[PDB]
Amino acid sequence: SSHHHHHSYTVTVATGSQEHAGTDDYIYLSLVGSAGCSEKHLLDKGSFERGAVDSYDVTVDEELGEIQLVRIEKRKYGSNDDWYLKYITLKTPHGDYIEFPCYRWITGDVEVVLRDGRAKLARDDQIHILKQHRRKELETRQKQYRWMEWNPGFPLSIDAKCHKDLPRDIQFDSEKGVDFVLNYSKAMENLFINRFMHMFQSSWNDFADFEKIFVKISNTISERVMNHWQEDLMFGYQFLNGANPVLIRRCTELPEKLPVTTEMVECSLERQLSLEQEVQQGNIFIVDFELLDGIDANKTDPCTLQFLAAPICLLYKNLANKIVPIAIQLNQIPGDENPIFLPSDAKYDWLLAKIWVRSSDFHVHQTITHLLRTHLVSEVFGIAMYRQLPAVHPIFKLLVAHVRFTIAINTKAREQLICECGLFDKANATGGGGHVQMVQRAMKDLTYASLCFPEAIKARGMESKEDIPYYFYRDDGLLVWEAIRTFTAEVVDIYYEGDQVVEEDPELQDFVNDVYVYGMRGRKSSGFPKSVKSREQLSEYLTVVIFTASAQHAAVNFGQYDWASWIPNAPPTMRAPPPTAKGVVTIEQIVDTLPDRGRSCWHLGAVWALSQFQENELFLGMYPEEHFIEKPVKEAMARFRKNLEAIVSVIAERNENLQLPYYYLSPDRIPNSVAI
Ligand SMILES: [Fe+2]
Repeated sequence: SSHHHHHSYTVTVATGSQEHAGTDDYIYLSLVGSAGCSEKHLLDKGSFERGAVDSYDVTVDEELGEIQLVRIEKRKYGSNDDWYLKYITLKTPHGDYIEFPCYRWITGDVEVVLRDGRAKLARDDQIHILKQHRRKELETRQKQYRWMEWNPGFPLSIDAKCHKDLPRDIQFDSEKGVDFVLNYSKAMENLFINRFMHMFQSSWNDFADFEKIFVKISNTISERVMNHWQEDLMFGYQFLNGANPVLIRRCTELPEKLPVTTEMVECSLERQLSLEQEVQQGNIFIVDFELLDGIDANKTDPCTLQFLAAPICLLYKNLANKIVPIAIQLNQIPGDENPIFLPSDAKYDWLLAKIWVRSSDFHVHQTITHLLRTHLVSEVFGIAMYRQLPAVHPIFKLLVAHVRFTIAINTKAREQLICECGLFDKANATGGGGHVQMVQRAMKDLTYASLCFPEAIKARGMESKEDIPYYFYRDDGLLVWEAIRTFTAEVVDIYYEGDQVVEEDPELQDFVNDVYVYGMRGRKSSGFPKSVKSREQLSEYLTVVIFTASAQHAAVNFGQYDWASWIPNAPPTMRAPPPTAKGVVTIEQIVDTLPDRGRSCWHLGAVWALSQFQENELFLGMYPEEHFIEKPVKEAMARFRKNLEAIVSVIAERNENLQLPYYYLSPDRIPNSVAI
């Protein structure tokens, strides 16, 4: 893979490994020294092939001094062969070895100009050559990466209508590599379900009819779900360790809108305390779907009415310290057509009440927990990073690995999935616009504090491991949060000698300010910082960014097939309204309320496709793109990787004693960024 060209500097040029990384176009290189610039040098005609390392001897007509910049210019040979340049290194006549990180796609359209890889704040740059490069880099970034309002009240996102319109630097490696249209359909073939793809008016004949399809495609967890989804324990388990474990709260007072009494739930209580006494002891929990109240249901199929609820589910920590459901009201305002269902009800009344809660959990999961609170948030940070932090800045070098492919996957989603008449409308009862309404309503509670994982856990009253022992999302989340916090605090400490340097960093300030003003729409109640004035505040902010993009996304994304493939445990839609009376519903009715065959197919393809890892996925703390080249930061990265490996072992030992292992937050399964 290594080609040495001999006719002085030795210039090493490293081409990417991605499929189309290579180029046959003319490549010119110049060196900018403090004492002068070199000539433009055509690097020996030929092809920089995928994965290539080419070395060239380059003799200069004059002494240049310390090399400050390297300039690359791609000129056309034949047609446009985009080029992925990983890095350039220099061995100088004076014997020094200088690395210039790039990690960028180079189209013929503009010269690329690189600093050496030592990280620099603006205050480090005092000579004109460097100040001009830095300022021009930011001017160009701010023309190429612009903010846009895709839907009213949303966090602002990238100003591009489709993926092909993005700057090449932030596109996927290919145009059809990661594609919702192609991958959802590919999923339905691999899952063997393609004959039913568009059968949107046909119910399953019974549970057995769907089981026949499911058993061929189940995995370990989803097979357990199929066998156990009717159990109260399995239903309650998911609020702590399922796909959406972020909603449950410790109840400190029973809400007036839920007129439940001790007599109603006395059979569930196990301590000879009244319900009001259980509340006060900390044994009562609540999941409250107020956000779904008044969301429009999908009306895009006139032959299929679809329906949403907005339930309140009351839960109890029993004598085994397991949290189990004790009461379910399917809508927000109580009354005689909004019954409080109970585990003492007729079998299928209580089962259906639980299905409605699971369906509601799925809706909030897809649109709020996952899309808004990890995808759109991560994209806000990535756009702000590109607009305001030059590539030589240490926070750019730190964060660029954690926003990889984020704008690309979100733009594909707005292009194909969640746009009007996109794929999301096919199976989901919030399709057709209710999902946009939910985002608008959740925005008003997307706060900074809600992204600070320890505080957010405490805000829900769920922090006590002694009182609430089987919350593995919490336990693993806290360890990973602290690992990132430790890593970011060290990086900050290397490059920022004190708080005044943080406060005076104009690019950092503009980064934070773009997130507040554009990303968060300038809402004071968001609690986002308008500026950052200390090293500790910066460390916490960078942890919010990285944790949201890696750990939080992984926890809520990669258990989607596990928990939602068995459709009764997570219906994407319901084809009858919630039951208004006890003693009526039958199992046959439930079958006809659950998704039709077509919606089931699209749902399974979607949760399968979205739960996949890539063959060379980058997991947390894997940084093959060496933006950082300096020894102190590389030692910080090594300590990060060691802290993470210790967490892997903690989780592995914990999981061996568990009925259902919880592994979404094992760091060896957490990708660096939102990329799917
Ligand atoms: Fe995702």
